[PDB]
Amino acid sequence: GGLCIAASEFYKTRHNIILSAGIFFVSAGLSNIIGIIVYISANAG
Amino acid sequence: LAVLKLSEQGVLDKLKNKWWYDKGECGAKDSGSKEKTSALSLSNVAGVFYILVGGLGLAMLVALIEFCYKSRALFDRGVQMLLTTVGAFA
Repeated sequence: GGLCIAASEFYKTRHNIILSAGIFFVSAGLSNIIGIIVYISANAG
Repeated sequence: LAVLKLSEQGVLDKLKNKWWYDKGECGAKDSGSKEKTSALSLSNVAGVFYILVGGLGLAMLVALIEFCYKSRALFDRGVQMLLTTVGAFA
């Protein structure tokens, strides 16, 4: 997702690079909480 | 006199703690409190979160392919009957 932001400063009027970027920051967040959940769950074990 | 001397110097304490425990290494009182399961911890309901993140990620993968399907733009009337005839025979 960080590479797509530098692809947005150049290469204007692509108008999907912003759409590719914004879902990548969110899907990193969903990968984060699923990393939080398996950490707290298996910490009891 | 030797037995009474060994007990008050904690030698019988020391020889007990060594032989029964250092040749042990199994866990002792690992359960502990019975109220450890009072708070309904995360391992009890972690599957609902697995449905939840699996629910969101399923929605993102369907929202994106609707988006290209809008960017690409019911099939028929006699052949939607054919979808009924095949499924009826099935």
